[PDB]
Amino acid sequence: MLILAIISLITFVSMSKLSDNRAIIRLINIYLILVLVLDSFLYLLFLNNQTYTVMGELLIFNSFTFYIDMLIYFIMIVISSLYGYNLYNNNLYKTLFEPKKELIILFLINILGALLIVHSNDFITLFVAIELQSYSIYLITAIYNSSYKASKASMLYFFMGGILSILIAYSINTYYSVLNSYTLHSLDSLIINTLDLNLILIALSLGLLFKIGIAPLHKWLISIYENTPILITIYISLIPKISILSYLVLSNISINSLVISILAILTLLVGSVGGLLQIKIKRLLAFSGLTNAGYMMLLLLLNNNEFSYLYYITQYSISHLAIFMIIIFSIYYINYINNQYNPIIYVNQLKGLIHDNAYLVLSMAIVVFSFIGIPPLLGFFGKLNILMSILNNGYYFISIVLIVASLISALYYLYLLNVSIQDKNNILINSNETVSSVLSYILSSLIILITFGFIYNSLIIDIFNVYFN
Amino acid sequence: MFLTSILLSSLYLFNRILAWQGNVKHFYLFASNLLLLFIVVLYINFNTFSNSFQFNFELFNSLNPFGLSNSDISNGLLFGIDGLSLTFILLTVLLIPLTLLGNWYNINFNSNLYYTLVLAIGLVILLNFWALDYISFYILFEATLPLLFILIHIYGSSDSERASFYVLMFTLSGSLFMLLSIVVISIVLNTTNFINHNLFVLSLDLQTIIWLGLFIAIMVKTPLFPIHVWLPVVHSESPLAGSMILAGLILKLALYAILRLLLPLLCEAQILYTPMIYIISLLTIILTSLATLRQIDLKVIIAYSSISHMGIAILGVCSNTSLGIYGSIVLGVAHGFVSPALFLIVGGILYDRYHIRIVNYYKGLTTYMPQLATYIIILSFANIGTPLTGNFTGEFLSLQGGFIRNPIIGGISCISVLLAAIYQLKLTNKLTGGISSIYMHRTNDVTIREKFIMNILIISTLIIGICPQIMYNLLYWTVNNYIYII
Amino acid sequence: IRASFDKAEEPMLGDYPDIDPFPAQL
Amino acid sequence: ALFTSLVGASGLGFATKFLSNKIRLKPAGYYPLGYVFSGVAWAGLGLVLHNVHQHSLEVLEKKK
Amino acid sequence: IAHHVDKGSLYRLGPVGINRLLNKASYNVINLSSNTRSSLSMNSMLILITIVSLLLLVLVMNVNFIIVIPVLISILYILFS
Amino acid sequence: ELKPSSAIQRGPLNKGGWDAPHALHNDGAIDRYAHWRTFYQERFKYTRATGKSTLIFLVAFPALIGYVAYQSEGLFEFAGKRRGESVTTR
Amino acid sequence: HFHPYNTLGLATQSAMVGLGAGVVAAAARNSLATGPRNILTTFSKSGGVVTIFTGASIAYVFTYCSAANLRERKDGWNHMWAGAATGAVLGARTKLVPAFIGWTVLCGAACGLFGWTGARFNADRKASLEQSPKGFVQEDAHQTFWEVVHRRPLSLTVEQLGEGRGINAVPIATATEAP
Ligand SMILES: CCCCC/C=C/C/C=C/CCCCCCCC(=O)O[C@H](COC(=O)CCCCCCCCCCCCCCC)COP(=O)([O-])OCC[N+](C)(C)C
Ligand SMILES: CCCCCCCCCCCCCCCCCC(=O)OC[C@H](COP(=O)(O)OCCN)OC(=O)CCCCCCCCCCCCCCCCC
Repeated sequence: MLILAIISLITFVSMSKLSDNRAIIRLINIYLILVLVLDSFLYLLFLNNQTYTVMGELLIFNSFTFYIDMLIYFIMIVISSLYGYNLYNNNLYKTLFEPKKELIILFLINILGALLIVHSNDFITLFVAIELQSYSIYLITAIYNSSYKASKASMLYFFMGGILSILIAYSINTYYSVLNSYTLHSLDSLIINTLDLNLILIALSLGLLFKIGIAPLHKWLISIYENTPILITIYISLIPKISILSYLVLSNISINSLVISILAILTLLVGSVGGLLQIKIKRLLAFSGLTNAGYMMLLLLLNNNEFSYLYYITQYSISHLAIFMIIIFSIYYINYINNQYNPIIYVNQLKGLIHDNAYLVLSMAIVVFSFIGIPPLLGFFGKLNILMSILNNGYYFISIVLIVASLISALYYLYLLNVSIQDKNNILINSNETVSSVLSYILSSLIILITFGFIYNSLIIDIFNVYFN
Repeated sequence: MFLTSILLSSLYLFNRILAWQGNVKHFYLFASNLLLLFIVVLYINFNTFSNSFQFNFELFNSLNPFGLSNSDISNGLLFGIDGLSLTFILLTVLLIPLTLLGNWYNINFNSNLYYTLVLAIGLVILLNFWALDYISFYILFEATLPLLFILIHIYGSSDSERASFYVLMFTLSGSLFMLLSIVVISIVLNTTNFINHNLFVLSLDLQTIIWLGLFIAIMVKTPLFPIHVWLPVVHSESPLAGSMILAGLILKLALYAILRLLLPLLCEAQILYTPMIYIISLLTIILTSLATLRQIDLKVIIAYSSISHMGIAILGVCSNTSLGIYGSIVLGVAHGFVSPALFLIVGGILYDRYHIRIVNYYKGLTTYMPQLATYIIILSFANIGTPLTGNFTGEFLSLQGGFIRNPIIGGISCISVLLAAIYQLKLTNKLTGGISSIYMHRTNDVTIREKFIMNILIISTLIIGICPQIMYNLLYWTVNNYIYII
Repeated sequence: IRASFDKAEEPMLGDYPDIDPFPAQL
Repeated sequence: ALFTSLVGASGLGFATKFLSNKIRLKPAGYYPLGYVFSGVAWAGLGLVLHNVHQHSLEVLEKKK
Repeated sequence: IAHHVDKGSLYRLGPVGINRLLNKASYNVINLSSNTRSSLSMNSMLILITIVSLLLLVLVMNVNFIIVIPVLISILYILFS
Repeated sequence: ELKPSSAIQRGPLNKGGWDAPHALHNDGAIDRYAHWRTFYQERFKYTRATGKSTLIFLVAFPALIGYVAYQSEGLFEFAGKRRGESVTTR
Repeated sequence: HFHPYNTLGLATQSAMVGLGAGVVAAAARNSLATGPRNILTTFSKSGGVVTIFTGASIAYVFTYCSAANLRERKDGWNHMWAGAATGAVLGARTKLVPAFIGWTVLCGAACGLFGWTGARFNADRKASLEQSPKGFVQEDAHQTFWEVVHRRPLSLTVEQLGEGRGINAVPIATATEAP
């Protein structure tokens, strides 16, 4: 039903004016909500890990992928509410947070390309869908074209995505040159013994992984995440991560991988010690993505990782989405707005935040202790259930390096708190205009999932016991 | 419907007291004092004749996520007490109004924040002693640290920032390896539980690995010599209630965790390693109590004193003796009485008045404050191991139990009675005597609230000192429980 | 300066006057 | 129990409406009808999750 | 003890030496991508070194695993210092 | 052209309350002394005296008390004793 | 049991590998740089990388093989001694004594903690929980690693712990019986 949305939408956007664009996104927001509500019941198809293959050995549908599908729709309902709703009714925030005409077009085409990977069985479905989502990230980066940094970032992202698309294509055709086959379904655990498919499947994994931000090739993605504006970057950070990783976690082609294990160690090291002496908030906030994409590369080495993965996915997605939404709200309280596309940059700009909207600091605290892994919060059971899979399966040096990486990464997480709970000379006493009710309810909902979401751990596991076993 | 209507009534009454009174601190005192009444009524209905866990309740079960659960299948979070838990709960709950008392006029700017954080820390360390899973012990073991970080950072000395960092850092960094060991237990046994876990046997090569991860966390939290490092600065730059709740309750929480978590299922490990514990225990009694002598600051001395007393305490735990276990419990409870009174004397009566904690300013406090000097001496002598105070009962039975298991370690462990007296009386005679200091202008005598806190925390040492049998009715099961003499 | 441990403390101090230690009794 | 799950999920909804009022720098009881709105919405999510868990247990019983 | 052991050497393995270690290591790994005027040529030559160097490591590695441990210690030394 | 909005009216932050008069004449020498003593670790450097104390208290003393502790595990009972009865197990 | 090592052969193999890694990293340092650089500044403005790779390789494998040969067993301590030699070579580049001592001690401790967990980045297949016998023993047997029992043999307790402290081959009760 994304197809019908795109086909209806681009015809509808061709006829609307510029001033209509905002309200169009509101429509699409509600549309996606009634694809969650009125169409969820398809989970009843997937009892006892019954898997389907649709369109003839082409798309594989299990309930792992159904959950990834539902997660991607939920986060788009959020991101679409960020574009489609005003923050305040000022003359300021209309020229700072304003959608383009064709923005929601590229959004839905991107989600289409990201779903056709997690649902994918074939390799040409994999390649066409990676190409579709890669074009969409090209154009979502370059759509705010009256910005020097965003155009430079779109060009950088074009060439570095072109190399790692031709590396994937070379790995697919290298796999074809030794097996007249397109599926990893053909592998079926006898062939891997008598066939040297190490170097092929590992090179395929790498060419898929370097697009995430794994650490030998991590600098260019941190540059794109700092150069893009503040609304584009909470989408292009989240979507290729969860799409490409839930591809590679579903098909288990790097087990006992020594190369994935080196790159997981190297990722947890230079992500935690990378973002220490840094002063820009999107930088600081983009090396948090490097370490938390490091905790996934561990699970690639695993067999049977579908609990640790999915729980830590929706953990990172809610925590991610919430900490980006908080520093949208701190823009009213800063004393200095530069750079219209990216209005808050330096992390010392949110300094007096406890004396002006103290419960924004309560919100910020609750989400940032969840990144560290504090046990009343939902981030801790995510790190816990990763640890239960790492220690089960023989990765003992990986585990202590995970722990040292978590301890180093707590420093620049707590730097946000250190800066936020400080004295400020000039405090706000009263504000005329207040924040959007339907948009601040989303942040309150995203906290109450993080705070009081350890409640349902038991229920989820029992539901997890039925539909995946 | 009944227990929901109680909460819908009490939250409404809370909102109304907020709307009409700006502070809450009256309602917080009222709530913590009611918690006292409730826990002592639980003490009346407590059966001492059963080794069992008497008052059990499950939270967050599958079939009932919001509330109590009566099902044939349990995967939530278990809670309940024996005698051994309940003693600390008593020592917990009578401390909780006093810290809520302890800052009744100091904090002016943001009252409701500070008193909410202090009461919330106290409630978390209430529920620490109720827990029965390994995970439900550990979830609340680390619920304290955001509240401690926010408390030490916002309020404190000029150096609030580094102290709040260290109380996150070292405490976290030890607790992570504790979690590693908990995970390795939870994937072998497939059950975290404080009930069954003495029944299971692990391999000696497998107990050999698990025990390091728990023991280095207890090395961090009862500060033994390799990491005894955050303790003086997180005291010396704390506010008052954070320092009291820390040194009265968190250190005894890790003294409880070495009993509850390690001595039941690491027994055959534990015998192979008692000399390593005795190395580190003697070496943290000698070398921290010797570093007390060269100190310029005044809250820092009572901090290193707490290190030396916990170093005495843990060699009764690992003593494999009835005497040592009972002496460690009576030391832990009596130090939880006597030590927050000392942090009051340095922090409440002496930092609220002069706002500088350097020792060199303070001389001849007797001639302008006689009854403060009276306190300073009788709380000094209660700290050393001067008897009829309960601190000596803990020190004596702990040194005796440590002399059982290895006599030569007890021979040099016994000189702690000397080393604990040197710095404490060296501080006491500098504060008590001399011509009154030219730097200090004369201020008020000790008020009624401070004398109230002091009188309670001194009677409660003297009752345990005159008769330590008053709480043997809880422990006589749990003194026999942890002993492994084949 | 005069004692040996006072000389052992010398390379640690920075922007501190390093005065002669004399007994307050003598 | 079905009822305690309803009351507690409605309590989660009251918490979301409270925290969303109080980010806005409003009073607590600013718009009192939105407490009812959010409480019934989050209670409905509690309805859905409880019924899915009922059916999953009933599937596990039929495997014997 | 209170100076040379308690505050001297236990802080060098404690919070005062770890700050200097992480300061140096973070300064090195941030200045790793510093030098070039063009980001594109730097990142395009950094994609080359890895798929070269990883492949050479795996050549060394299936023969003997002991002779690749110091190679990785030295790569960590040059990356982080 | 981007300045934070006109409807702020932000005011100064006090800490509130009563100006407690100075009960203490601070000494510059004592304050500089104590600030030098608490922050000693940021100017600590290794010398021969540091090496001597770090050798003897962190390495030599744990090894000596270690050897004494591991040799004397099950040697001594004195629990019920007699003349002519050895007390060492070995 | 074990097999002794060829220190000269493994050392010269590692010396060739470290020479190769030094040449590759020197070329990568030229080509990723600024300023006037030519074909001959590969070993001129090298920063001394080939000395790093060469010395680290030779020292680690020579100390590892020598420590494994004189101890006649292979465990995690040999990685500690070899990592101490690697830290000695890396710490001599900073021409300072307390630096050097720190590099030796901390690199040796880190490499010993590495070599004690198996000295492998990846997992071992037969040693992990998932591929090993677990749970209770089904009947009475030698309880292997990862297995739980209810009661352990007392003869094993006397053999593993000792005959000393509070521990005996006969319980203290039936050692004192009236007949
Ligand atoms: C009328 C329909 C209402 C529309 C509901 C739409 C929801 C979209 C949201 C997606 C992400 C939010 C997390 C949802 C968790 C579902 C768990 C599940 O059940 O997941 C299980 C297993 O999960 C996993 O592996 C781990 C995921 C763990 C989630 C961690 C977050 C916990 C806190 C939030 C959950 C509790 C909040 C309840 C508040 C009253 C499989 O998924 P399933 O196939 O059983 O899907 C169920 C079909 N349901 C949605 C229609 C019922
Ligand atoms: C944020 C950290 C993460 C939080 C994870 C843990 C969440 C804790 C949430 C607090 C709620 C727990 C306390 C209330 C649950 C117990 C209420 C109860 O009814 O206990 C039932 C128990 C037996 O009752 P029953 O079996 O039904 O038979 C009755 C026959 N007369 O009756 C009894 O045995 C008496 C039970 C006494 C319980 C004393 C607990 C002391 C602390 C109470 C306040 C706790 C609030 C802490 C808030 C901070 C959060 C940690």
